[PDB]
Amino acid sequence: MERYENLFAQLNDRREGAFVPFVTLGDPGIEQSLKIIDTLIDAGADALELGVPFSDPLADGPTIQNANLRAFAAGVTPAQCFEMLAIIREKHPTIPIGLLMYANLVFNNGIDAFYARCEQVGVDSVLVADVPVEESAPFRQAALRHNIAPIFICPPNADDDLLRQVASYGRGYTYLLSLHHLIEKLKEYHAAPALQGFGISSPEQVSAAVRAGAAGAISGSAIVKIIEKNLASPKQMLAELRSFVSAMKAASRA
Amino acid sequence: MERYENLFAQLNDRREGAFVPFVTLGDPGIEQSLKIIDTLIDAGADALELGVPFSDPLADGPTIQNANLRAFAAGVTPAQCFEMLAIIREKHPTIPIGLLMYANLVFNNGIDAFYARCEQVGVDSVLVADVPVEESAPFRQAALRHNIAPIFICPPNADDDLLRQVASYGRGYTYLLSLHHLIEKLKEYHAAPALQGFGISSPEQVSAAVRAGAAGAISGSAIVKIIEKNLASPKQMLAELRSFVSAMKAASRA
Amino acid sequence: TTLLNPYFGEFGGMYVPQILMPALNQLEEAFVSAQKDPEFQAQFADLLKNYAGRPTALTKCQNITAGTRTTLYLKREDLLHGGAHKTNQVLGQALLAKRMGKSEIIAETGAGQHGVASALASALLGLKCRIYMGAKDVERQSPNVFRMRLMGAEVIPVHSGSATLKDACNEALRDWSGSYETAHYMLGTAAGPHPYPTIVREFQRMIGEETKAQILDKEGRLPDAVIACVGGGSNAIGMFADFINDTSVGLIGVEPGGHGIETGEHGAPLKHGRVGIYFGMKAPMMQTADGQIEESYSISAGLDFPSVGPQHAYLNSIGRADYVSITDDEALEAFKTLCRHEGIIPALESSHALAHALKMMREQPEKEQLLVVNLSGRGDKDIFTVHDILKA
Amino acid sequence: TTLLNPYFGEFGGMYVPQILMPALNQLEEAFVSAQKDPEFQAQFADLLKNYAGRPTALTKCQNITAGTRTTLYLKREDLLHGGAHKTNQVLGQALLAKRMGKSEIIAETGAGQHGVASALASALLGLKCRIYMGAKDVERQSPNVFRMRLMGAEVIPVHSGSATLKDACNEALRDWSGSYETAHYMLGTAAGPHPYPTIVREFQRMIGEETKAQILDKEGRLPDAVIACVGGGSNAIGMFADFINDTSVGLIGVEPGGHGIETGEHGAPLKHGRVGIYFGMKAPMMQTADGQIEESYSISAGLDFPSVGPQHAYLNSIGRADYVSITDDEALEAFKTLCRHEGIIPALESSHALAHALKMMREQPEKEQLLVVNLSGRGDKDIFTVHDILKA
Ligand SMILES: O=P(O)(O)OCCCc1c[nH]c2ccccc12
Ligand SMILES: O=P(O)(O)OCCCc1c[nH]c2ccccc12
Ligand SMILES: *Cc1c(COP(=O)(O)O)cnc(C)c1O
Ligand SMILES: *Cc1c(COP(=O)(O)O)cnc(C)c1O
Ligand code: NA
Ligand code: NA
Repeated sequence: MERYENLFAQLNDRREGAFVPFVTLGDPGIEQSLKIIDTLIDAGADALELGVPFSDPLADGPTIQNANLRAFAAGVTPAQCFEMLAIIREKHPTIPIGLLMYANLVFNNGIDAFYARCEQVGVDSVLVADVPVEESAPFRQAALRHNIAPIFICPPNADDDLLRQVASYGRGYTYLLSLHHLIEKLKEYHAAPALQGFGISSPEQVSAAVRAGAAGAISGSAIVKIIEKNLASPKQMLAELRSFVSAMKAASRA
Repeated sequence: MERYENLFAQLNDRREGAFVPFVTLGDPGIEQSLKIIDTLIDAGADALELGVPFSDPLADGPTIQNANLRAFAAGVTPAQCFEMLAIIREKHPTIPIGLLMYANLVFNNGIDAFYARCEQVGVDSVLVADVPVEESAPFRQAALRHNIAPIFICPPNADDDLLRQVASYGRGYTYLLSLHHLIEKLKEYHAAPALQGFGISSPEQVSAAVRAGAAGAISGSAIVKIIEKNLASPKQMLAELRSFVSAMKAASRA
Repeated sequence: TTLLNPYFGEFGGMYVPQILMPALNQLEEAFVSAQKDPEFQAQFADLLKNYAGRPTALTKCQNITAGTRTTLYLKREDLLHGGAHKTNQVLGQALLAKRMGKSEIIAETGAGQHGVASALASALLGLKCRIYMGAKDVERQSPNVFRMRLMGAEVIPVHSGSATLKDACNEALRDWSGSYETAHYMLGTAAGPHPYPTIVREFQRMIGEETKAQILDKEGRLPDAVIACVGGGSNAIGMFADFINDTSVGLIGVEPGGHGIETGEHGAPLKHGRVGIYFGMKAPMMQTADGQIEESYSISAGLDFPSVGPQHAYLNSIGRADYVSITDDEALEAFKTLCRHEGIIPALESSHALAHALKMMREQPEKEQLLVVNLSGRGDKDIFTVHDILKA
Repeated sequence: TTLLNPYFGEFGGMYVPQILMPALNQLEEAFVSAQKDPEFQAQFADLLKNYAGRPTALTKCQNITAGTRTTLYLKREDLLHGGAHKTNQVLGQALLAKRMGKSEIIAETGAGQHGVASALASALLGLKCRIYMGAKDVERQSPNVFRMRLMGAEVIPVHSGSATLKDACNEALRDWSGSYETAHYMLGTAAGPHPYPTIVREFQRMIGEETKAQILDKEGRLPDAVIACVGGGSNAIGMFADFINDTSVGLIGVEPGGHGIETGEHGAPLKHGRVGIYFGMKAPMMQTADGQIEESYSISAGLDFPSVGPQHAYLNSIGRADYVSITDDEALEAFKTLCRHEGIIPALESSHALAHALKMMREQPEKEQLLVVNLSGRGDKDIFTVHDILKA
C-alpha cells in the first residue's frame, strides 16, 4: 500500500501539514485505548504512531515509560496489540499507521515474521527505536519485502553521511528529532517527508514545523499526559484528547 | 613481728596443721565481711588470707572473680580494705594476716609505701599474684624492710632453680599450688613452711596435705562459695561458714 | 562505520538509538587511541599498582584439595582495593573519560559494587559522578549506597520497570544520550553496545595475564582450566582473555542457577535463555516467550545482569569456552568451605566459580587437574545474607 | 632468666603468675629459634606474599594535599587480607605455635578484628582456635563474631569485670595458664608480657621495611615523619621499627582523644595515663587514682586497649617518638576527607593517624614535608557508625 505517499500528496494539495499523535497501545486498557485512538482520528489526526509496550523502553522519556507501565498493568501483550491494530485498520482504511517498536519485539520470533504480521494487519511503517542505521539492514530489508516503510530518526546533529543514509534507507516519513539545514538536506537527498518530533506540545509548534519545511509534526508525550491526567475520568479524558488534537491539527492547516 | 613463725611453732608443738581460709575483703559488704572474718577466726582459722578487690584479677578463678564484683558493687576500695585490716588486727593480735594482692595495687602509690601501710595496720604477709620471682626484687625487698613476709607461689611443676629461689626469697609460708618431691625439696632448701592451696574444699584434703608434709592448707573458693550461696541470709551464711571452717580445722589436728 | 569489529560472531553490535551513536563512536576512537598511547598505559598501570594494589596474589588452596589430585589456586581479586575486580576497569574507563575531556561520570549498579567502584574511581580522578540504581536495589543495598555518597557520588534511584539493574541500565543510557558531550557512561560489565564489551575486557585482562605469569612461576605450566562466575561477564572475560589462544586451557564460565534451572528462577541466560536484542546488543537474554526482558535471580545480588557479554556467547558457540551453572545452595556450601578451610570469605558471586571447581574435584577425585578460580571479590558484604539463611 | 631483654627502659617485663612463666620462656626460646631459621622465615614470607597479599601498596594522596607543601603517602595495610595489619602478626604467631608443636590457639579481641585475624590464620594453618571477647563487645560486634564462627573458631563471651577487652585479656591468660602445653596464646598487640611486645613488633616490621623501600623508590629519600594510630601499639611499632635508627625520620604515634582529653573520656594512656602494672607489663595505663584499671574510650572500637605497648612508652621517654592524640570529631573528619578525596574508606582507627597528618599539613601549609600515614585498616566496618553519627 502507499498510505503515507497518498496522505502527503493530499496534504500537499491542501498546503497542509500532517499532525500525528502517538499513544501506547493498550494504555490504560485495550477498550479505552481503542476509544482513545478513534477519538484521535475523529479529532483530526492525519496518521498514527503507536507504541507496543516493552519492558525496557530505553529510548522513552518518563511520560511514555509510565504509559508502558499502565498498559502492562492491564496485561497488554504484543499479540493483543496486533489484535487491536487489525481492529483499528478495519475501521479506518486509509489512515497511515506506524508502530514505534523496540528491537527485541521485532527480532523475538523472527524479523521477517514480524514485518509479515505488520503487513497482514495493515500497519504502514515501523520505527525500531534502538536500531541505528548501522544495524538496520535486516530490519529495513524485511520491512521493504513486506511493503512496510522502515522509519529512521534523523538526530539533531546528524552529519552529512547520516542524512544521506537516512534519506536512502527510510520510506514513508523521516522522523526529525528536534533545523532548516536538516530539512533542506533531507529534501535534497530525496528523503521521505519529514515529521518533526520531540516535545511538540502546542499549536504554535505545529505551525512552526510546517513553516520550517517539515511535512508535519508528531506529538506523543503531550497526548499521553492527557491520558495520565484523566485516568479517573475516561469521558473527560476523551473530551480533552479531542480538544487538544483538534487544536494541534488546526495549526497545520493553510 | 613473727606471727607466722610463732603460729607454726605452736602448731608443730601440737603436731597440728594450719587451716587458712581466704576471703575477699568487703565481700559482700564491709560490715558483713568483718562478721565473716570474725566467724572464720572463732570457728578455728589459724591464719587468714585476704584479697583486696582489684578490677582485673587475672590469676583468679570464677568464684573469686565474683567475690571481687560483689565487693566492688558495695563500693569497696583499697583504702577501706586497710581500714578493715586495722580493725581486724585490733581485735585479733596474734593471728597471721596475709594479703593476696595484684601488682598494680602495690605499685600504684609506691611499692615501699604499700608495704609501709601493711606494716602500720599489722598485716604479716603479702602474696602479689602477678609478680613471679623473676620480677619480685623490689617487692620482696620492700616487704623485708617493713617486716612483711613476701609470699611466693611454688607451681605444680617448678623446676629445681625455682624451688631454690622460692625457698630463698619467701618468708612466712610458701604457697604450694597443687607433690611430696616439691615438699621435700622446699624443706631441703629451708623454705618457709608450705601451705597447700588450689581447690582445697574438704576435710580429707586438709588431712592429706598435712600427711604429705605440708604445714597446712589454704581454702578460698570453697569458703567464698558459702558466701555466694547465702547472700540472702547473712545469719545462715555465718552459720555455714562456722560449720565448714570448724570441720576443715578439725581435720588438721593430730 | 567503526574502527573495531562490534561483533563476536553473531553477538554484540550497537543497538542504540541513533542519537547515541556519536557517543559510542567517540568512545571507540578514544579507546583505540589510548591503547596505543604509552602514557595512558603507564598512568593506568600506575593507578592499578599503587592505588588499587595490583598485582593481586594467586593463592594455593591445599586444605580444600587434600586427598584429591586437584591443585586449586584462587586469583585474589578479593584483595583489590574496593574488594572486587570491578575496580580495574572503572579506573581505566575514568582515565578514558579524562582523555576525552569529560568531567562527569554516569554509572549503573545493581548490588552496588559497580556504583562503589565508579564512585571511588571518580573521587580519585576528580570526576563528578552520578549513579543509577533501581529503587529495589537501593532499598536492599543501603551499605553500598552510603559508601557511594561518602565518596561524593550522587545516587539516583530508578523506579521505572522492575526497579532493578536492567532499569538502571536503561536510565543510564537515557541520561548519556543527552549528556555525552561532557559525561562518560561508565558501563559496569563486558556487555552493552560496542565498544564496551571490548573495552571492559581489555581493562580487566590483567587478571588473566597475571594469573598466567603466576601459575607459570609456581607450577611451570598453564592451568588445565580457569573458572569464573558470569553475571555480565567482566571478571570472567578478564581471566579468560590471555588464555584464549592457549588451546589446552579450559575456560569455564559459571552462571547462577538460582533455585535450579528447572525452576526457571535462575540467572543463566547464556545456557538457558534465548538470544534477543537489548541494552544495545544481541546476546542471550532472560526474557518471556513474548520478548519482554526479565530479571535474573540468584542468591548473589551481583550476578543479576539479565543477559551476558556477547564475547561469552561467542566463545560458547565455537566451543572455546564452556558454561555451566551453580545453584544457590551449591554457592553457599562453597562459601562456607572456603571460610572454614582457607580463612578467606569469598563473595557469593565468586562462590559460584569455587562451587564448580569443588564439583570438578569431588566428582573425579583421582583426576589430576590444575585449576584456577577467579575469586572476583570478598564476601564480607554477604555475611548477613548467609547468616539469615543459615538461621532460617 | 631470658634470652632477650624483657624491658624497654623501665617499661615491659613479665608480670604474670609464676605458673605462666614457663609458657613465656618456651615462647621466647621458640621465637629466637624461629628468627634464625631460614625455613621459618621463608614460610612466613610465603604466606605474607601469596596468602595475605604483601607487599601492600604505598599510595600518594595528591588530592588531599593540593595547594600545600605536604606530600602524603598512605601505607595500605587496608589492602591486606582481612582488611587490617593484624593479619601479618597472627600468621607469624600461628607459625610459631606450629613450630612449638601446638595444635590450638587462644586469642582475645575487642572490636573483633584480632579475633577475625586469629580465626583466619588458624583456619589456614589447621589450628583449633578459641577466642575470648568481652560480652559487651560480643553484643556490638556481631558481624565480626559471625566471621569468626564461619572460619571455624569458637567465640567465648567474657562477662567478668567490665565485659570488654581487658576482661577478655585476663580470661585468655587464665586459660593459657592451664593449657599452654598444647595451646598458644595469640596476643593481639605489641603489649602484654615479654616476649609478646618483641614478637609482635618483629612480625609487623615488614610494614616499615616496605614503606622505607617504597618511599626511597618514589621520592629518593626517607619520610620527614611516619604517623600511626596507637591502640595497643602493633601497627605503629610495625611502621616505626625499621626507621628507629634513621634519626631524621619522625615517629608520631596517635592515641585516641575520644571526646577530648579534658573530658577524661579518651584512650590516651601513654600521654595522659599513669604507669602501672597490668596485663603482664609495666606501662602507662588508663586507671583510677586507686589503681583499678579502666576502659579506653574512643569512637573507634579498635583503639580500646587500656594501656600501650612498653616500647612506645620507652620511645616516648627518650624523645625518639612523639605521641599526640586526635579526637572523635577529628578522626571522623579525616574519615570523610579520605573517602571524598581519594576514594579510600579508612578504618576509624587509621583515621586518627590521618587526622593528625591533616593537622600537620593544615596548620603550616607552606611547610615542606613528606609524610607517611600507616592506613592500618579499611573502614567498611565503620560505615554504620559514621552514618548514625552523621544522621544524629
Ligand atoms: O512528543 P514526544 O516528545 O514524546 O515525541 C513522541 C514521539 C513518538 C515516540 C514515542 N517513543 C519513542 C521513542 C523513539 C522515537 C520516537 C518515539
Ligand atoms: O581454694 P582456692 O583454690 O580458691 O585457693 C584460694 C587461695 C587464695 C587465693 C585467692 N586468689 C588467688 C590468686 C593467686 C594465688 C592464690 C589465691
Ligand atoms: C559484579 C560482580 C560480579 C559479576 O559481574 P561480572 O561482570 O560478571 O564479573 C562478579 N563478582 C563480583 C565480586 C562482583 O562484584
Ligand atoms: C586493632 C586495630 C588497630 C589498633 O591496634 P594496634 O595494636 O595499636 O595497631 C589499629 N588499626 C586497625 C585497623 C585495627 O584493626
Ligand atoms: Na547474566
Ligand atoms: Na591504648
